[PDB]
Amino acid sequence: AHVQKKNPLKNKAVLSRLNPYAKAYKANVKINSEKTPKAAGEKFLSVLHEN
Amino acid sequence: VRELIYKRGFGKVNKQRIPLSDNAIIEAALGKYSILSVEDLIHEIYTVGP
Amino acid sequence: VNIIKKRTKPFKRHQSDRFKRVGESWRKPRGIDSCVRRRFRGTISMPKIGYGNNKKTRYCMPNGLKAFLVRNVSDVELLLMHNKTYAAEIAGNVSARKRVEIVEKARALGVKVTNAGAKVRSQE
Amino acid sequence: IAKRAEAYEAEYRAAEREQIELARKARAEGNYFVPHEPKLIFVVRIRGIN
RNA sequence: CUGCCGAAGUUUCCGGAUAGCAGAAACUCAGAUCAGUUUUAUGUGUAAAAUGAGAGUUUCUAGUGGGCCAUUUUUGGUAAGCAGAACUGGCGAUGCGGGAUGAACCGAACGUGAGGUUAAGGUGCCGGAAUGUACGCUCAUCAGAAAGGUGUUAGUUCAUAUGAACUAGCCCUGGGCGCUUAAGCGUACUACCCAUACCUCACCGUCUGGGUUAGCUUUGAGAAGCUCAGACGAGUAGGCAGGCGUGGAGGUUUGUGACGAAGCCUUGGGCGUGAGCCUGGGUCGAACAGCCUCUAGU
RNA sequence: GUACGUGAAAUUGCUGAAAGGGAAGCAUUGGAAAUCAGUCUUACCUGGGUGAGAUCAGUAGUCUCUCGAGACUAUGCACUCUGAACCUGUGGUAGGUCAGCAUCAGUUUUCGGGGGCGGAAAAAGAAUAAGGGAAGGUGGCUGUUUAUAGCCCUUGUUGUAAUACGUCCACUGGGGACUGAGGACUGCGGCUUGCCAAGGAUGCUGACAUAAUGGUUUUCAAUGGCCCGUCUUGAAACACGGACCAAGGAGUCUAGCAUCUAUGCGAGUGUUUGGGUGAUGAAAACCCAUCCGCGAAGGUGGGAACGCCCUUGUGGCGUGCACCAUCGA
Repeated sequence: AHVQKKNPLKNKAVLSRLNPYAKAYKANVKINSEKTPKAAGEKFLSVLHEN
Repeated sequence: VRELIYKRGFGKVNKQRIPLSDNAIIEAALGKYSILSVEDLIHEIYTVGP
Repeated sequence: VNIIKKRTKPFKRHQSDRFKRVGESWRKPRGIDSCVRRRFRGTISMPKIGYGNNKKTRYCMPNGLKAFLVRNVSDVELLLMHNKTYAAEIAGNVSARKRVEIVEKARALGVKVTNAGAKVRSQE
Repeated sequence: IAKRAEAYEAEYRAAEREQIELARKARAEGNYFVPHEPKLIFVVRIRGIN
């Protein structure tokens, strides 16, 4: 049993053996283009652009 | 944390360096701690569980 | 499982080339300050268990057969069922008379003879 | 195991989102937020046995 | 001949008995204790959390029972160095890469191999690797790898664009070939070179943990067998184990031999990590051998 | 061929070979010359014909065993069989070495593409309506303030700009090298019983073989390597011993003691002083009389092993070895 060591990352079939989730990931997600609320304190900028 | 356990994560089964290439190995040793697969092993390590 | 050897060259004794009273048979140098025993660069090697060959290939001739020494024609008969792994080596003192009896019997048996052409001569 | 993987990924992504949102708010109203101290490090030996 | 384990190198009393280290056996426990460990806290010690490892006994028996170097610690020193005690490591039992070479310096500690990448150190040539990029400094007419200077470099400060006093660097004075806005120095960032080291695999062995019989047509019961898994591999003194070889002895091969024994030589072919072995050819001419045990002027 | 069995090494002479700038020497890697290793399509299967034989006869006898199992002797060659011999096939498949590509797997090194989230939600910048300002000053005239160049700063400014940086992708597309350990079947997964990149390499081909791949020898080329043993010394330095070859050559034999293990017997144990005996070496073996030697002179708990269970497991209830604690004697 386990004659060879097959890399879960390199081999997609061993990944399915270890990761019964890799079938459904969709890692990339659009969490932008929704009127991005530029967040920066004005006094934070004042102390940033000092000295 | 994920990549080290996948590519280089070897168990300690009967004081032997047994590779973790199947989910049955972890649960045979860590079944008592509700760890039953590699994802749980990562979660027990990354989140530092009990 | 092919016949692969970890080393070809023999292990000669240290300083065995310089002297003639010193035999080429490997003798472990026990000299207290012996740098060649101390494994320095430019020295010779030394037999180690790390040099052993594959256990499924030890005693195997380069063609895959293991030599088996047959004295008489009785011995060549028992290689009936290992002809694919053993080769009937004919002993050095077996006379040319029984030497043909061994080769003709072994040819029909199907086994391989290693020194089948010694002391004999063919005639057509 | 598959469902436990769902919860773990959701927990990880929520934790990252919370930390990013925590810093954005502090930067927005000017207060300074210190992130929580990590509990896990990975040690690598670099010097031999001599 | 190979394989495994492998110190001590010295306390302490006193030539020794101890001890210690290493083993070898017998025990009892891992739900029990520990640690050249670290914390917590009570008053640096002590006591009670983490990190790891199973831990503790009794018996009997080899070897050692020096030092050198380095670190440090001090005391005095004493021309000056230094000396004197200690302190702790390394070598010593230990090879390899680097340091031009060089036992003490920088790396790294060793089965046989294939690939990969590195450490220290290096990339002008010898020399494997950029005559890399950016920025300065160095001019030596001995470079380079206490001071002075009509010596510079950058300058600072103070005086009124010029001087003085200064700040500091460097030069001058007091491994080879070569290198000179370097192939020198100094900083930074890329890229590359390579170790007996690190990774992945193969193989040999060692130890450890298994599996295996109403021996199931997977046949793999020399159970002293076959099979599976993992880690490991320096070595003196020394301890343990398995083997190879010589003469002869009882058994055996219904063994070999004038169609050529034993021996001998030979750049013939093989086998074994090795001690050793088997064989071809040439000489040779009367004996000899494999196996299980016995034995020694081995 | 009487310098007479075999005729080794040192050592010397001749010849052939290569090599030969103050050594040689060996080790790795090859090359070259010289030389050996080993070569094999051939057999298998199938088809028919031809003659056969026999372990076959809708067959007959003997022999040794235990009905039938062998060895045979007649007789026929069918019924099968002998892939049996030949003709018939010109049918079908073709044993090692070495290179080639492919689809894969493990270990990798190297170029890419596409994207997510994060950072002053980069900063910038362009774009962008102004104002102000000074400049190293355009125009006007060194001084000057947008002109007959404009710039900078400040807002304003599109916006959620984009880039970069940092990080992730169970996103993807190529290049190259080194490995094939294992040998039915399991397992674990995915696709959909089957199939697969999932418990380790298999295909397509060629050439060589009737030489290639190989090995050995001398030599050369590049990299290397201070004489061995002893003793000394941390270490060396050393000082010793070594002209070369062959043969000889050094923990042995014995009594005593203790230890460990193996064997036989076991409150026993030991024939070999001696006697009996031994026809085939008879100094062996085999047998035992009288001594003699050496031995011989209770409770408590922890415990190995086992049983009963019984909420089982957990544990309890026990029985308790060796032994250790305890009280004991």
